[PDB]
Amino acid sequence: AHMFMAENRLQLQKGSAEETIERFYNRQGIETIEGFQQMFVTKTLNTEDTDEVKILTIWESEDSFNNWLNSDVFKEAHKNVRLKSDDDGQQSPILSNKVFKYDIGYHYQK
Amino acid sequence: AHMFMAENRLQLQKGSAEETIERFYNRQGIETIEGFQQMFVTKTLNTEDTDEVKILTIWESEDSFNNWLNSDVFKEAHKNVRLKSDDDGQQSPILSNKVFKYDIGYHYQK
Ligand code: COH
Ligand code: COH
Ligand SMILES: [Cl-]
Ligand SMILES: [Cl-]
Repeated sequence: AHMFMAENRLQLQKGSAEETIERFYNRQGIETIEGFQQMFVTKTLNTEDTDEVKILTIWESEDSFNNWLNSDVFKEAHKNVRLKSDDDGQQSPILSNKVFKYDIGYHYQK
Repeated sequence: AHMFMAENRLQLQKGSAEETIERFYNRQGIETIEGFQQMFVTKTLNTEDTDEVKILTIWESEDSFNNWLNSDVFKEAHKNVRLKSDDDGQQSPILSNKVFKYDIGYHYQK
């Protein structure tokens, strides 16, 4: 059975990557979900006009991720999150997000 | 100083993801580079008319990744690799590749 990866890709106002990444330091319940394995928060290195921050989560299965998506802890973690496009999103540097999903065909860990 | 991620993104002809992923099962020395931590090989779940396979490598530093790029094992691992557009690559299902680089601002493993 294959592991699974979900990515949330955040398009951010230029210069806002660091303040955004720091919002992820404190866990808000994902660690309680059966099948959750790893989380990475990355800044893309490039010369673009907007920053890019990605949240990669690694799971035992896609079903495990879907259970998290349906969970109270997902909703809790995202309670106060806004997009710049939201009616009350004036202070948000997050222009948009897009979700990508992946089957993991192979993994090696030293 | 942060962990570092490099991605090689393979654009593949439709239906060739599995045969391409299986080429990565056999280690060819990347694991011997100081600073190498993890490798993932993923198939993107989408409805597009090309397959997409991503090779994600996780490192203690960007320096260690560059050291691997410059190594004899990188060259040996890739010596027989061709793109379809190469003179001797007609049967290769690999259409193109693109490299992406990321600073890891946060990591968690359960
Ligand atoms: C693919 C998975 C996924 C999705 C769909 C998603 C949906 C969205 C989304 C648009 C719907 C936006 C704008 C954000 C933005 C954020 N998410 Co997520 N997030 C996701 C993965 C995560 C993860 C993982 C965490 C940490 C959860 C925890 O329990 O620690 C998170 C928490 C956050 C945080 C930090 C917590 C806070 O500020 O209180 C921000 C900012 N976000 N996320
Ligand atoms: C960003 C990192 C990176 C780059 C730039 C890169 C450059 C390229 C590239 C562009 C010319 C192409 C078409 C490929 C395609 C392949 N690479 Co890489 N590869 C990379 C990460 C990897 C990794 C990691 C392995 C396994 C190495 C090992 O030692 O096990 C690999 C090995 C392979 C293999 C399987 C080994 C084999 O069939 O013998 C294919 C196919 N490839 N790679
Ligand atoms: Cl997120
Ligand atoms: Cl590759």
